Amino acid sequence: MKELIYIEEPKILFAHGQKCTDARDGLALFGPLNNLYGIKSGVIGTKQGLK
Amino acid sequence: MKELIYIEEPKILFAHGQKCTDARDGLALFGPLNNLYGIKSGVIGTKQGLK
Repeated sequence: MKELIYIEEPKILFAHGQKCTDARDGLALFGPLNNLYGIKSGVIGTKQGLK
Repeated sequence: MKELIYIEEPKILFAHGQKCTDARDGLALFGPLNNLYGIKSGVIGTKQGLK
């Protein structure tokens, strides 16, 4: 008969200085830490792959 | 006494397929062909240089 301790869940730091436990719940509510203007995507492969 | 021949000024191409002779004016009215989202700049130098 032994006792288990409980360690409190850590928190991550999203935009606006806000904190949360789930990344999906912090990104959808507050946003990413730093902002970029867009993603210029390069693609390699067959035309079917590009489609 | 010799003669000369005139060569018409060429026209450069800009956004929306608009032709012009001056690059500055064509950029001012219509704009570039490309669509950059933004420029992320890295600065190297002393603190006075960064300022």
